[PDB]
Amino acid sequence: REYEPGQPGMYELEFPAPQLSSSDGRGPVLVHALEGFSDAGHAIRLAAAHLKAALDTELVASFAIDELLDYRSRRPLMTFKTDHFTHSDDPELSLYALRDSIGTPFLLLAGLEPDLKWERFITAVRLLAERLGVRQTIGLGTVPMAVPHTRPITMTAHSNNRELISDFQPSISEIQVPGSASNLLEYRMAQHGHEVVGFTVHVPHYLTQTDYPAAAQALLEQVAKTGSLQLPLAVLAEAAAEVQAKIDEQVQASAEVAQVVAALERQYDAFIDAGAEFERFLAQQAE
Amino acid sequence: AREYEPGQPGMYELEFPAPQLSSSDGRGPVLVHALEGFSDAGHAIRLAAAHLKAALDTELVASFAIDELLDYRSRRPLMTFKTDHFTHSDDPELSLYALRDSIGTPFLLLAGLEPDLKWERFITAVRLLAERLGVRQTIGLGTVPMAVPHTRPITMTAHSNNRELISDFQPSISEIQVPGSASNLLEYRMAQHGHEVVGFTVHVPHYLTQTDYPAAAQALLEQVAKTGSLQLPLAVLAEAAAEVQAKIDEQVQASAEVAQVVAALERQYDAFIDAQENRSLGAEFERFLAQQAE
Amino acid sequence: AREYEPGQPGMYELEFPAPQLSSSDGRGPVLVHALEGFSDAGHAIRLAAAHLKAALDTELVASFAIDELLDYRSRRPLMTFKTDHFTHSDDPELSLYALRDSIGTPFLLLAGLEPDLKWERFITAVRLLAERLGVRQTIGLGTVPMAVPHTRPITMTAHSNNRELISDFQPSISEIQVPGSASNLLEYRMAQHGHEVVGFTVHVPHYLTQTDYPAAAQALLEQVAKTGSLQLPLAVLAEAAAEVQAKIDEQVQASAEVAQVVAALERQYDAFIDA
Amino acid sequence: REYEPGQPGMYELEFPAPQLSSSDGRGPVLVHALEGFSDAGHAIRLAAAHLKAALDTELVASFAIDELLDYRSRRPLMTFKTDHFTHSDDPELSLYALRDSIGTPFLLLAGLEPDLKWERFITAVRLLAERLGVRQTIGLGTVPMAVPHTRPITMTAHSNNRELISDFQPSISEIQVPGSASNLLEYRMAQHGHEVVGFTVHVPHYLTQTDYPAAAQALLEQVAKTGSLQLPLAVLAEAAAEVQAKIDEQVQASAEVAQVVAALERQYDAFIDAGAEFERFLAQQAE
Amino acid sequence: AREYEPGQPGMYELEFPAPQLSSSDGRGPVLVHALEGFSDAGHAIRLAAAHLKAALDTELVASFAIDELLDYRSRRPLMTFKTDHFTHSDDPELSLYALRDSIGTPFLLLAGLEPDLKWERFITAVRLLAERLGVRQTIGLGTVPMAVPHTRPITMTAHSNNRELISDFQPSISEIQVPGSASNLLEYRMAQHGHEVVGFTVHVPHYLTQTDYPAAAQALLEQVAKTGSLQLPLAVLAEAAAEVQAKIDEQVQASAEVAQVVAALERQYDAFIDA
Amino acid sequence: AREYEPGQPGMYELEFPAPQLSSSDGRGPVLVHALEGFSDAGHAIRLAAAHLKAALDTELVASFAIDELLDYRSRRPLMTFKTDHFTHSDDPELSLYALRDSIGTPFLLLAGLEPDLKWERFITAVRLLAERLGVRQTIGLGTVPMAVPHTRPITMTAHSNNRELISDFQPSISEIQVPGSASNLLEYRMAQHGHEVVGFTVHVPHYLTQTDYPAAAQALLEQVAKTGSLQLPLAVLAEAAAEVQAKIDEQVQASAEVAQVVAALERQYDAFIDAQENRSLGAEFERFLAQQAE
Repeated sequence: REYEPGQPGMYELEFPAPQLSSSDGRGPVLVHALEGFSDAGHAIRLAAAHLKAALDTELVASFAIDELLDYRSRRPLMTFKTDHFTHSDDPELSLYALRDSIGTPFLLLAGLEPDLKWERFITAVRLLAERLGVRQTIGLGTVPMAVPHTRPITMTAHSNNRELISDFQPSISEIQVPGSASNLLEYRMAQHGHEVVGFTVHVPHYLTQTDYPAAAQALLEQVAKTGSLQLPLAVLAEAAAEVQAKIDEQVQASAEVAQVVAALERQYDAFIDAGAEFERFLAQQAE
Repeated sequence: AREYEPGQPGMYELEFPAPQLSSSDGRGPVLVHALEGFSDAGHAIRLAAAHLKAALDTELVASFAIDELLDYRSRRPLMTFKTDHFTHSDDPELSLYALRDSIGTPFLLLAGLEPDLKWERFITAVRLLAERLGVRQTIGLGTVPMAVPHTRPITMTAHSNNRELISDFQPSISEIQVPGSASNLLEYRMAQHGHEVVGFTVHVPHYLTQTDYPAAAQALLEQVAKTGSLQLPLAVLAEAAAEVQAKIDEQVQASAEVAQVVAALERQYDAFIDAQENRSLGAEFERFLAQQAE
Repeated sequence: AREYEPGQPGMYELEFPAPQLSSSDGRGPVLVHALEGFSDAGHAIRLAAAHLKAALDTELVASFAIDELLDYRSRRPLMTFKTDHFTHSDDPELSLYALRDSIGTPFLLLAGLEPDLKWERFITAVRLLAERLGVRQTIGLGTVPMAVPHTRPITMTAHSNNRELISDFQPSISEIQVPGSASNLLEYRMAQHGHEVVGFTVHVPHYLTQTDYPAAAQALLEQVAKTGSLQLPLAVLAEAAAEVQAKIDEQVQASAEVAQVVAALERQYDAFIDA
Repeated sequence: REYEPGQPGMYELEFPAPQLSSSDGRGPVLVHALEGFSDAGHAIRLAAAHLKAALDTELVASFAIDELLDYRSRRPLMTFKTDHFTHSDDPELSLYALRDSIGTPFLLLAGLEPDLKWERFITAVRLLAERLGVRQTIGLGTVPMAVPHTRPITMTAHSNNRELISDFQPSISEIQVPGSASNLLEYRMAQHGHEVVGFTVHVPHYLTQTDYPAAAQALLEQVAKTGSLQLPLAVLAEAAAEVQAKIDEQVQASAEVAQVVAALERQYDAFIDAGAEFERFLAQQAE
Repeated sequence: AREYEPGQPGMYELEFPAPQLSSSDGRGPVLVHALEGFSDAGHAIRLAAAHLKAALDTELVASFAIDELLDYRSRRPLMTFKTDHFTHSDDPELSLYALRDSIGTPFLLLAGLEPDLKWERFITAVRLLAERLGVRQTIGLGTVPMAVPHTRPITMTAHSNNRELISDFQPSISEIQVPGSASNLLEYRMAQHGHEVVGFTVHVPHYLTQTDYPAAAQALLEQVAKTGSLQLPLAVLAEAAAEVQAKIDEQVQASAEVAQVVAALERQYDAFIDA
Repeated sequence: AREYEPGQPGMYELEFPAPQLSSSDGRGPVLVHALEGFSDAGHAIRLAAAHLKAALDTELVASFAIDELLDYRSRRPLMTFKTDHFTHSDDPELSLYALRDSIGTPFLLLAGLEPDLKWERFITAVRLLAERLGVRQTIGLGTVPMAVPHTRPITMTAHSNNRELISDFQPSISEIQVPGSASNLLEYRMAQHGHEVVGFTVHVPHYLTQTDYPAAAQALLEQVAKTGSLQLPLAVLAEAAAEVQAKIDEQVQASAEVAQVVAALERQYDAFIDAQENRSLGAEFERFLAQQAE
């Protein structure tokens, strides 16, 4: 009986570990992208998927999703063809090693946000990140906002190093937000002296429950910038513009909708001429 | 020093040893699975499992660790309170039973709550028990609410990885994506490992979804009997079905509003019959099942 | 070579050693349980537990593996975000504490979040610790919303497997089925094993449900003191209840609409009491 | 990952359990035969082997010998042919179900006496015996004695039911003997109200370290008698007489040896004309 | 649903709760360890431990999983056989006890068989319990055979990481390699973690090695009392030592051969002491 | 919350991540195993493992749970006692190391005490690590005392499941039964799973069995070097061998009694050579190895 090494009931290591040292010889960036907390425009799913599809990807550790998942809250999708079941869409939670367009290795934590054992999960992710010499941890988030899809995508950034988010202008005072595994990971990681940064992309609220690839693009572009990675984005941008074109059509068809969007454009332009909405929208998504 | 009952830690205890499970002809047992928590229209799954256990000789083979697999705050156990103190708790079960039909043919019954947690580990344990125990066929029970009258023959959607086992039925489905269930995933996983599986999803009038409808349990069991080659004593359950059926007619005929809903359904149903009949010379399933799955 | 803290793995670590838990009497301790997540009108269960821990000498006896017991996606712990980063996480706790009352009588307090998972295994651990510690009586806390005004005496309902402990209450109830809570199930199971159990359910005006209402917590603890023969120092809790009470009376005289609503409840409460 | 049911680190159940009910419908007898305590004439090994060879045998549970064995005290024998290893003699510890000559089922616990965890082992054997309805537990033992191979084989019996050993005449007062897993099993089993009996066969001391099949025969004959089993002994008796013939030859060849044997014959005959030696011989073997 | 006793699985069950282990002083308890299976001349380690448990108030604090720690084939526990059946098994124990001395000062005693297995994991458990209980000093017991007569004062050798605790002894030793014992390793590891440790090794006439010789046990405990500032009641132990002593002197005057042997040892002992 | 280092509970901790173990040519690492406690004539196993770890760049890959695998009362750790207190404990190790030879070729070294307990579980863990890590060849080290002089070339008995790997040697053995060892059983188990294995058992003069004899360690390592295609820096060990060799001559030439024993051996040895040589134109192994195995 062969025991596949790792941490029992948490993760299995995939052998062998990849090489994660750069040309300059410094540590990898770690990007985390967990679904189940706030998935407006399904931006997090699409961002992770693209990286995996568009880049060289190797499994480093697969987490014990079966021990972490509430299957009755999030039932796996099954396929039925005529008179029998033909496919099961199995949930995943994994740590990947990727290489960017000039072969710079980085790590990707992606899959379902676990329902259970956040602290054991997060301690495990940190230990792995430390063993692999992670220099910077980057989290992805989305949040619905009263913004149009016809104006540039906006984004709130958070970090424990103010130099890392100097391109941003914080419009938030002390607030209380529901926790996510990603946010708690970011925080626990910070309590241990690791450099963390996260980006929460703003998605028009009427697009909350559809694929909005542009949102993913914005996140990934920001990841490229902050982590010194070169990410092949063209296919995502292509898909993003395709969806944009289709959304324009559904609006220029319904006089009702267009006013809603136009009204949002008007308001968008006012803010540019220069927290509580963030708190209300996150709490709704967290349920 | 302290006794340890054998099994799989954190998954099930065996009631060792298990009874003889082979037929007079050396053939292996049928395995029936009936789990509540996915879709329970007519409470048909609970009723069918309860009837088998009540009407036939029943032995425990394995107790699953329901305490390890249940979200208690989503499904709080019902407690009885009498004046000033608690008198009873409805305890959740998840068990594998050995039964014998009316002529002594052994078979297995997996019944209780659908788990919230650990479906893969759970399914593997069942698949491993079924193999150890010689299982030759695995039959799943299901319900789904549908726009059909209680006044027309009970219909049913069959599935199997062997078409001969369901030649009596006319596939009313093409490709669809439905929320998975422990029972369905068990059936799928079982098939992936070359086991023979079959499943019956009975149709319950949507106006009867949250009530006891023994007729639907009887239909399921009558089907298990044909497919499994079992003789199942259904008399008492049929009696209950009839009694309930008569209460529903009385109730529907006392409300000209519900009397119309029903009459309308009878119309659609006869028309779908006639149409499917003449053809002899899907989205409802999805919308309704996904609705319950929440 | 690596230090392992004693307990029941996946369920609790003992804070070893426990304090002494027998009185001069030699009699066994009372056990109080106060779990949140079932019904928390007025936040009265959190408030009552927090007060006991703040006003008395408190030592941890056991930490329950809350990380093994919690559905984090259902109860996302609150995080504090200030400007451009996270400054705090509201971390969940589930603990068994040992306390001494105002004259040094020792007792136990089980407090924290109601677990989502493993109720039986949890309840067996509590029972086993209670037995080893010689628990003589087990007292449950609860709150429920009622159509009742804050300007009338605080109602509470009692249950027990021993009718002599609740002789002061007039049970206006008879057979019902209710969804269980970890606390309710703890109480029932204890009873099945012959332990003496009692519980108290305080009634909170429905319009104060999602508010700190210390008066309800004070009411609960007053009852614990009486039933458990404990001397509990409630001065500071009572000061807070009065503060809160005063501000509510104020809201009432400030809005003619609000005043009428409350007046209407006073009429019902007064009507019901004659029955 | 399939978990083979049983008690982790102790035994695996072999499926399915056999039928152990008789014609009269009463429980099986359980015979235990453990090697490593006192194996004069290798009588215990040979007794177990014969039953397994001569009878229908099915595995019920295999114990976790790898968790119970001191491999450096009792190294498994390996076979080397010319320039490589060709075989490993793997240790075993098993519960078997057998049928006697008229198909009466009984149980056999046989293999190495474990070095470790006697109490966990014994609790496990008892639980299994109770689940299977064992009515009587029968232990096998050997002990070297100053007796000849030319006189009938003698045997001490012990039991918690005096009726079961009425054919015997106890020549022992209160003594202290080193423990064996078999003896402790017998005792623990008795403390729990189970009917136990054991037979310790007396083996000429100069035959301690050779196969003396007759000793096995005596034990098995006694087992047949006490458990109401019919055991096909002819092959064992054949082998026993063969060995007897060879031992006669080694003695009628050495004037030295023969006097030793003759002297023992003389003493054997005196005792027939009608504890501390038992204590001295057992303690030596137990090391 | 099934009751689980708290501890470290596969290593120990706590007898929960422990007694109080701090003196009126508030000072921490002394820890004594007395393990058998390394060197047991005179059975002095068993005897000393047995006496402490018999003469003082004794409560079990932890039971070590002796069944997980013992090689039964090396140390076959004795069974009693009377006529035609087994009447008794001498069951192995490995325990941490809490004791009170003659004026109520609490202390700890680790006693039983030296384990065969898992010394590090064992030693870490002992250390962790000692720390939690606030152990202030750890005292080891040992015996060795020597060519020395029973008619001369009982010699004993001492070791410690603090030379002030053994200032009364004249170390006639210098670098040697010796096979470790669980007790020796416990002591060394404790020391590595900054705990204050001391050990005592009593010397037993080689001709009394496989005999109960209570005088040696009494000598050890007298030293524990002194080093640990404990008041131990030894009257009954001393009575037994005298009984045994008297019977040995008797054997000596009864056999001219034996008397000469002992006389010869008296000459050597007396010769050595001048050095 | 508290950190958990990955591995197999109760068997080994990984030092994660492991170094690169592939050669400049994509080829996998050689695995060398050197375990003490079976037969340790000349202390040759300990010495050879110690030299590799001291002379080459060494990284820990896995620490085995020696505390779970050792009988402490059979092998008590040596402790140093200085006047009145303990100053040192010789702690037992059982570890899997990654090393690099003099040109940077990575290889693995398994070294430390032969366990008393759990050989199967232990062996499986090693076999599973070797597979995960790409091992292409497993080389075992051994000693056995033999009637041979320290004054003649060191001989050696080779074994392998590939004859080409040991074509340099002349099998001096037919069928035999020897007490098993963890190293031997590892080699056997490994072969059972289609792995390439080889093993060298060096011959130590029986009068040198309980002393350091670095020559025998050097011979072993020189062999690992040929078979494994490794460049091993042996200079310092050779120096030690020579120094020890010169002390033995001095000592043997100062005792005309031992001078004869040796001279007698030289005679037998030259005769066995000449005889085996002319043939070109077993029980000792058993009796001696079994003797040590106790």
